[PDB]
Amino acid sequence: EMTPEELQKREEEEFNTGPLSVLTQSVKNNTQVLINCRNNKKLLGRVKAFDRHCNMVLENVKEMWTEVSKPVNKDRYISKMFLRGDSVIVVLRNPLIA
Amino acid sequence: TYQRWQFTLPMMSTLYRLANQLLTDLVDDNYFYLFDLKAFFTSKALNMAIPGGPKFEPLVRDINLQDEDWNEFNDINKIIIRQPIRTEYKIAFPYLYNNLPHHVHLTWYHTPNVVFIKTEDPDLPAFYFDPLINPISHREPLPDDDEEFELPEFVEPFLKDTPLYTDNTANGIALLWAPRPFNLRSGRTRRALDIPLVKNWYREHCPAGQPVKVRVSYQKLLKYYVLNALKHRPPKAQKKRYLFRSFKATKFFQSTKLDWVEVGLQVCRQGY
Amino acid sequence: SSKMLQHIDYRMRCILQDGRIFIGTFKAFDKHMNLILCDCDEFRKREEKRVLGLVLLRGENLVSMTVEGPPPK
Amino acid sequence: MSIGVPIKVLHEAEGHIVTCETNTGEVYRGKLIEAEDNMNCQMSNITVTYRDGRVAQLEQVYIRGSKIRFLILPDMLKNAPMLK
Amino acid sequence: KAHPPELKKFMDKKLSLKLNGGRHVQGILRGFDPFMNLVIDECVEMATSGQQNNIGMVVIRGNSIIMLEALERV
Amino acid sequence: MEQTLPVTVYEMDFLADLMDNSELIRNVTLCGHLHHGKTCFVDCLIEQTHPEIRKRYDQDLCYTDILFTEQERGVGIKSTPVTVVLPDTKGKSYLFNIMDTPGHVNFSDEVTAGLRISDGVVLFIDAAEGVMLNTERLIKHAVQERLAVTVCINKIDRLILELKLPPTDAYYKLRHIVDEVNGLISMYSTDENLILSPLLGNVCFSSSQYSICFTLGSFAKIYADTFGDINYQEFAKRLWGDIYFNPKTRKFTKKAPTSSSQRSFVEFILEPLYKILAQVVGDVDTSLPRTLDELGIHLTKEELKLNIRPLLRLVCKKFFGEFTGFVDMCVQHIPSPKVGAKPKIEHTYTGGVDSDLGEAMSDCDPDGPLMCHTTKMYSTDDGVQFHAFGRVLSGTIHAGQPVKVLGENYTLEDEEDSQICTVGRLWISVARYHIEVNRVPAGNWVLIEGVDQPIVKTATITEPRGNEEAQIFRPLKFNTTSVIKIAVEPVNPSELPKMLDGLRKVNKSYPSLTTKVEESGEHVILGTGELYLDCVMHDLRKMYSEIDIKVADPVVTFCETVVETSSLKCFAETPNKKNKITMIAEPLEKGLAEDIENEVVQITWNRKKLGEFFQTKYDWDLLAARSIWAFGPDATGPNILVDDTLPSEVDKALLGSVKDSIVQGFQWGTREGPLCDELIRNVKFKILDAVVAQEPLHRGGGQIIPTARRVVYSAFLMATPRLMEPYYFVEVQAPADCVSAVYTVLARRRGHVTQDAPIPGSPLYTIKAFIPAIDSFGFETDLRTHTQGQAFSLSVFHHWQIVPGDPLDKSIVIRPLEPQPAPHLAREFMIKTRRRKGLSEDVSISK
Amino acid sequence: MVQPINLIFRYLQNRSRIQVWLYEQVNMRIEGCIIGFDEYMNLVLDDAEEIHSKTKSRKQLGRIMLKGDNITLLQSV
RNA sequence: ACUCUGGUUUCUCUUCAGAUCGCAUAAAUCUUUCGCACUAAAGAUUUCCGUGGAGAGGAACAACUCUGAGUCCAAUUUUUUGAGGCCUUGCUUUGGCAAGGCUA
Ligand SMILES: Nc1nc2c(ncn2[C@@H]2O[C@H](COP(=O)(O)OP(=O)(O)OP(=O)(O)O)[C@@H](O)[C@H]2O)c(=O)[nH]1
Repeated sequence: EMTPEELQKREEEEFNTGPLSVLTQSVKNNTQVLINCRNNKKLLGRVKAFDRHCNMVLENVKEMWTEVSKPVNKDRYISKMFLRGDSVIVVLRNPLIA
Repeated sequence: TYQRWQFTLPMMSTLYRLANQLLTDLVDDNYFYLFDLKAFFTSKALNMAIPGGPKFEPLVRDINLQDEDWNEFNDINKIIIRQPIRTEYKIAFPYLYNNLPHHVHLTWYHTPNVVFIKTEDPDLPAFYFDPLINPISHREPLPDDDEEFELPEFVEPFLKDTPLYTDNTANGIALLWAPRPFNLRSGRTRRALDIPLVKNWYREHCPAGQPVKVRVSYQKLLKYYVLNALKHRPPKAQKKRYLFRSFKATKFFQSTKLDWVEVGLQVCRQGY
Repeated sequence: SSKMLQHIDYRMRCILQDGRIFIGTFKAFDKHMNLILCDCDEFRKREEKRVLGLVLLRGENLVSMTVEGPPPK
Repeated sequence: MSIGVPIKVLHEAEGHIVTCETNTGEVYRGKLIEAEDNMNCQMSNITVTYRDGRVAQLEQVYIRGSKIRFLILPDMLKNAPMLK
Repeated sequence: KAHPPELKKFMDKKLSLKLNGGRHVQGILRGFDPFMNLVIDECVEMATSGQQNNIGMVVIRGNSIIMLEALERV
Repeated sequence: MEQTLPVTVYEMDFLADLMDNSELIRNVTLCGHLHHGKTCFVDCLIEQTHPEIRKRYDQDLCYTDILFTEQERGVGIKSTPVTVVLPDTKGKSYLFNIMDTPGHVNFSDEVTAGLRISDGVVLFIDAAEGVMLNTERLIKHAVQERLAVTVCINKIDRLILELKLPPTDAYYKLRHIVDEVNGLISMYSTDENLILSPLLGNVCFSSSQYSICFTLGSFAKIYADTFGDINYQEFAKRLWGDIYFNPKTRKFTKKAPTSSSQRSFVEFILEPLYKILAQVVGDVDTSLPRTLDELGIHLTKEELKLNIRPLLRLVCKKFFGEFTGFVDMCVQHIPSPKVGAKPKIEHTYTGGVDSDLGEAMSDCDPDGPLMCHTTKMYSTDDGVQFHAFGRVLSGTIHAGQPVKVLGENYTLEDEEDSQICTVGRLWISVARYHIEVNRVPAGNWVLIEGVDQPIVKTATITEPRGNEEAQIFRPLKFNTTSVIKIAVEPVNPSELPKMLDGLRKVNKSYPSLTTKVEESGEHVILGTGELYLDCVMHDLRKMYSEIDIKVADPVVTFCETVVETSSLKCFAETPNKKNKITMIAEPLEKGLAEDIENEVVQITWNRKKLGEFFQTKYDWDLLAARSIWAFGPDATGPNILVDDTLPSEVDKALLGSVKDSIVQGFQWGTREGPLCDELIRNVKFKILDAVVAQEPLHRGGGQIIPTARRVVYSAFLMATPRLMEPYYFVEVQAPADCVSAVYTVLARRRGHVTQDAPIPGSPLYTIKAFIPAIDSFGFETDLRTHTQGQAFSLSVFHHWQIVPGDPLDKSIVIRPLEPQPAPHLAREFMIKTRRRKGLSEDVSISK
Repeated sequence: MVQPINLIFRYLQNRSRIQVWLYEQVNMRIEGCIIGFDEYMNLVLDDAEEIHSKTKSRKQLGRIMLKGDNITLLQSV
């Protein structure tokens, strides 16, 4: 690393200008976020905080999973939980329907 | 109570320089080869005298150099004489050169010579190739300079700001080779009468050229040195009972702090 | 990391990523989470015990560990 | 504070007979030749057992440390200076 | 602090490499780096189909390196 | 296993399980010149593997000088084995079998008895003194026995704390010592793979007194441990030689940046060490805590109060740590028993390496046939029973197992010297305390009980009912010859058997002691010098026989030779008077007796190579050069026997029926000699006309052998006989002022100075001189007394030279108790040795 | 001794048709012209084409940036 | 890097001390030896000059130096993923487990 300075605030710059700034929109505006999990599961909730590792905490998260019989989507409700960043495939903010 | 001293090295060096007129200025104990306590022990036990040493009296009456007959063993016609077998040869190897050796304290063998080059100028480096030191006559799978080994940025020899020698490095090395107590830096006090200041003077070799009275005095001092060392008995175990404390405990005695001369006159008159 | 020091020498059962079960005396662990278990036995499922001995299991292969027995004498 | 007790136990294990289990389900047992800071071991005279159970002999190898799942150290090492 | 892997004994020696996806390789080693990535000359594919395909100079990432086997005597 | 023992860093079960892995074992011998620091190498090592065993502040516990005479005499007198588990630089542990050998030139037989069972050597070389007499002699002996040589330049504080050399001149001194060692090694060895250099890890730097020991790699690892980012193995390759650090580019070049730039060793290794020592000894009160802070060493306040020498030892102990440079050096450059078992069998097994047992032993396989070889015999303190000590080269020796001890004369057809015995106990021997074990596999050293009866010096211990064709290991070949000679007799002759038993026991103790009973009923001991025989007599009187023993004056063994060819060809007939032999005797060519003794030539060679040698080397015709029959009183003795009988004059085939008897007669008559019953040296015997009786019932047996002996005697006597003196080689180290006193002391003892020369980097001088062995008793005492202790000499046997006079001359008148002039030393030496042997008063010169 | 980085730089200078193996994707192979590399093994192929093993359908991907964490083995031709 | 022991000096008393108890070295008595006992040796006992260890009490100021103890790492090699999905057989604890073949 070419920036070993102790006053490391570049992590927030990526949270404002980098790809991680998308999660900052959900943290600030409190928008619903849908994330695809590596276990072929989808969770919709509201992320409160995260880090460079992408590990975020969601509140009022609804988890969807398909089980086969034929693939049927099962739904479970969770008040709040902490999800590892490395255990996610893709994270996207809820599209604006209007 | 004055029972232990802790000193710094610039004090020990100064005390060492002042005492030098009383000091031997040897660096070894090779000087005392066949002239040490064990050698004199052996010479006493073998009933012989090292030239220059004490002369005791026969330890035990036994066979004599004129008391053994001719045998076929010790026949003097089978003996080749190249150099006379001195008595020092019978002290040095007490079991090869001697029939019936008893009480032979084996003498200490060599000690590697100390090559401590004593310093002369305080205005020279402490580490300096002295002219007393025989020159080293000048005259490798190393890797190439182009090899990519780089010493990292924050790496330097271990003590690098520390100077090699200080203004008391020459003096503090000379203190390693000092005679005790100057090769100490702490210790326990002695009584003034327990310190002989000339006991290492007469343990030296009997000086050549001095009149016979001086040399006999040297050997006679050595005789009592050896007898003290040999007849030494361990101090017996006891219970500490101090007389003058018992004197002060009673009501008959008291205490003050007088000049020495006043008490000298008091003791003189009292004894009279 | 005293959370694992108190478990040192205890006969513990470890669940691996591949599903294997290792029961043995936990000797030491590292920052990488490498497991050093002595007198270890391998448990797999059909139940069967495969005694191994001193086991040096990599930290990545470590999934979950629980104490199974107190340290022996 | 740099090398863990398992690292010392593994390093001191060279010379005896060691059995290594790889992520590919292959078990190699042989006399360790040298071990590095990582799990990278270069065994010798390895009797290699495949997943199906085929047994093969490998004279020289260099086991990649990342792929090493679990290994069985020699029973002598149980009294090692580091493991005491 | 990545010490280079101890692979000097296998340098310029015929070695067989194991691929992550159950693959096998063959070739003569030419160099390595702290990441274990190896450059092999006269590389032979040795695919599971049974037909050996020669490539030559190839580069293999250390992540996919499963196991090294020294075919030549070291 | 179940024995009470001092607490160790390791645990005895780890030691017991390391013995079964012969790649983790290192059988090492420690050797060097006298007082060059070997004892505390192991002692400082025993400290680090024995936390409670701590050296006394003011006195070093040598822990390997376990005996009595060693303890007050302060010399090493016997070798003492030490077994320690020692960690490496990388933390790995190896089982070190270390043999601590003495460094006196007299006690070299202990060194050879330790070199036999070792796979490598660590030569100790005082950094101030340098390369001395025994350093060169042990280098020669250790490259001859085919051992892997490493070097520890010990006592490097003397460069700092005594000589006070600038760090660069200390570097020059160390480089000069290494170069001297390399030159000696290349002198005594053809192949070049014994190159010694600290860049190869071959040379270690040490100061045992102050707990310093490093190689280049371990010091570089100190750096790497502190500043974590350097690769200490490539750092170590830039820390010696003319390679300089360029601090601007952070790279090491072969050329010095600008000028006044220091080499890498000085800059990175020697200056830090100078500064540690200087800070401790000079500035301990002022600025030692700051530098101990820099190095990361924290001494408790009760320790900064220590005297300067314990403080230096403790500081250097903290900074350096354990002696892992030593272990690195020995693990890398000294073979394991498994790898070094092939040279061992190739060299020291009489059966040759190609034999089947010379194959099962060269694997060092601990499940094969038992083959244990003992070279030392250590006496229990009661002095009654001994314990053999050797290494197990194969199989595994168990306690209680019955074994078959083979002597030194055992052969595969003469099987009477072997004897069945019963191993009682087996001890793994650390220096002082024995750790009793139950078995000892191949590749290890064991102290055996129960086999002490049928062995005198060495043994081969095998299994009975198997191993039907197990030969012996060759008996130790020593550095020197035992020349000094004393005779002993009990004071009260009623107790002669006690003294005879004591003589047997000392013969067991000392590897090269040679006690013999001369013809006159006189018991003689042969030794190497005065310290050696002094200690032998000490042991004899005080340990093995508790009686009073008289000692004769010391004398030497002589030898007999010739100085021309016999005037009239001599002859001798058998009592049958049908067999007639005729010989003449002439002196061997210059420099041939050494070739015959030093196995440069053997009679095992085919006639072609033997003749070719003699031809190209000493101008011999093919006829005579291939005509050699035998070689000296031994198989390698310094005498030849040549048959000049012409094939026309005498039937060569018929003559061949008495070759095997003429050879024996010549061997025996050279073993005895006619003058004073001493060996004959440097004499060539040519046969001239051997008229042989055809009748086999008339020749052969007890008829022809004495005739051969008598003709040998007469032929020797017609060529002018002479005597021979053993000449000693004296090396003296004395200051420059006391050099002339050495000349004064020498000249009174027929001594002749070859050279005097300074010691580089040292204020002292080395005087080398030759002195007759007989003119040497008390010479050490004379030199150390005349110089007030400042001159010291170790003397060793060099060659055989002729006594000045003529032994056969009755015109010489000798008085009984006075030294002779040189013109007739030979006559006295001849007649007094005759009188002492018990023979007649004078020879009978005749035919 | 040839280093992997030096070999990659030489291949990029030559711009040969480098075929890169995939980590855990044996069937899917990708060939292309190497343009540049990085310390993370990230490679950019000018004319990329994915080659399968069962389908063997060469689908052109154009200028693509393959992550170093997925590459298996780089081969020429 | 936060908190808690332990101090040092001095006076007196009790016990053990064969440890150079003392880096010094006295005197007495008894025995033996020889001379013929200051001008001499050996052995033993004692007393004196005066020490170490432990323990105990008193009284003077330092109290946390030290001794200890309790109190910055997401891009190969370990902890910021090649993960998840399909097929057959034995047993289904009808949840699926085990092995193999696969797709990604
Ligand atoms: N200056 C200095 N003296 C040392 C050093 N090491 C040992 N000595 C001393 O030098 C002498 C050597 O004695 P030892 O080490 O026992 O001798 P040795 O090397 O075993 O040799 P031998 O007497 O033949 O047994 C002793 O006085 C040691 O204390 C050292 O590093 N420096």
